[PDB]
Amino acid sequence: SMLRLQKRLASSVLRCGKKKVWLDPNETNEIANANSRQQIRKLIKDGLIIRKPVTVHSRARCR
Amino acid sequence: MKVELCSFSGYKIYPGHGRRYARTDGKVFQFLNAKCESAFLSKRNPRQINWTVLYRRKH
Amino acid sequence: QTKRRALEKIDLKFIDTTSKFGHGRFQTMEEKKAFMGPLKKDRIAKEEGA
Amino acid sequence: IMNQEKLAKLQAQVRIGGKGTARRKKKVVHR
Amino acid sequence: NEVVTREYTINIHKRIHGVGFKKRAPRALKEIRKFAMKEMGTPDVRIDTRLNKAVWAKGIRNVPYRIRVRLSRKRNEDEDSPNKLYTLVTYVPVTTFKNLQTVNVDE
RNA sequence: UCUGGGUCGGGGUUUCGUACGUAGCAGAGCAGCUCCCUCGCUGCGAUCUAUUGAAAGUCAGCCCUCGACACAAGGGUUUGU
RNA sequence: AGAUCUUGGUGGUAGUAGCAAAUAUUCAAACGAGAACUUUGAAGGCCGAAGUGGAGAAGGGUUCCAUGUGAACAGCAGUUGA
Ligand SMILES: [Mg+2]
Ligand SMILES: [Mg+2]
Ligand SMILES: [Mg+2]
Ligand SMILES: [Mg+2]
Ligand SMILES: [Mg+2]
Ligand SMILES: [Mg+2]
Ligand SMILES: [Mg+2]
Ligand SMILES: [Mg+2]
Ligand SMILES: [Mg+2]
Ligand SMILES: [Mg+2]
Repeated sequence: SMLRLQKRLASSVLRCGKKKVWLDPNETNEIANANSRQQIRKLIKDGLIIRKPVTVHSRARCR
Repeated sequence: MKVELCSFSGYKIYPGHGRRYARTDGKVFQFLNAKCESAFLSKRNPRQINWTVLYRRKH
Repeated sequence: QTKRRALEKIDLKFIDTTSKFGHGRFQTMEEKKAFMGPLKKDRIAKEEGA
Repeated sequence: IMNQEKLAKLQAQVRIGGKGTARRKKKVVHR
Repeated sequence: NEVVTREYTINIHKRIHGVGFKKRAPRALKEIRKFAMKEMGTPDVRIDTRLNKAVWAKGIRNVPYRIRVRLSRKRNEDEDSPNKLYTLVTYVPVTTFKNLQTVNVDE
């Protein structure tokens, strides 16, 4: 239903921002049950939460 | 059925079209439209503008 | 109608048929064709169907 | 193992975005 | 039939002309949905996200002039809805729009 | 209706000004490769030339199509000397 | 019956003025009776390190954090909330 808590916890576990947290839209219900950082940790290992890569800011044009 | 004129771009100007420019030096030009006129006023060379007659004849 | 402005015979010399959808500069299609010659659209027209 | 039916649907799940986004690595269930 | 699918091209430029900058792209999606409601007769029109990406590909004000879509009147025998049929509209990539008709497409 | 009107496509007009790519013993030159060549070829290089009045837009309140496609004898509210 | 009387209540105005400072939203899905506003994902944007970022002092005082509700409040709405 609502994943405001899980996005906040996943950010803290991944040591990234909420910008870079990817909660799988297919497994909304599975993520919704994870109400603790330990269940979040297993979600990240299993692949239901992915830390997205940094937005590209290339310096090739400057180089 | 009047005199038939030719522009800065070499195009044929039918009566009732375009403008006429008489400089102080005594020479008179006729233009077909403000595109051709402002090209001439900014001293652009018609031999380097591709759609101009003098370019087509040159190349 | 008694003034000389009226009862004056009209004798036309020329009727403008240039394009009014912009700054038209050609009276007819045929005048435009003779001035510009064949174009790319007409080249492939004479090339695809021969 | 991979067959044609498995491959054609695998292309969908690994794509989680448009051009220029990282591909999905895995989706593993474990109880 | 009534599960038909067809391939159209839409002059977005014609339907957008006159809309302000900050509303051109949103209007293009309201015009695309309004288009499908006309050529398919359905009120339920689902717009594919890859089509929404193409509409927003060049930003909010520099909308593409022409788009190639594919209307698909599928069946909504999935839940209790007033509309028994919906039109899913997708995005067809094309390199040229010259001599492109509205073609019926088989399944 | 002896159909109609739409959406595309095509043609016309028109706007700007000659697209991408490819080719050139074109190009200020520069950096390499010479058993070599007896006068050369390999790269980088704004730009120039041809392809190319080309490319792109063009009614949304421009003109004409008869080409493609689907759609249109359907809905609701009322009205009597 | 009056005191620009006191207190309380109610009208027209009037479904009117107005809900116009700081560029901007869109598609799909989920839960849900109900989605312009909630959540997720995909886009397009903004702040642009003298920030719309991360932390404190004063001041607040429990607003913090979970779960639940949808009466009233959040000048539209809300499945959301200080
Ligand atoms: Mg005019
Ligand atoms: Mg047209
Ligand atoms: Mg009294
Ligand atoms: Mg009083
Ligand atoms: Mg008002
Ligand atoms: Mg207002
Ligand atoms: Mg900025
Ligand atoms: Mg701060
Ligand atoms: Mg809170
Ligand atoms: Mg309210």
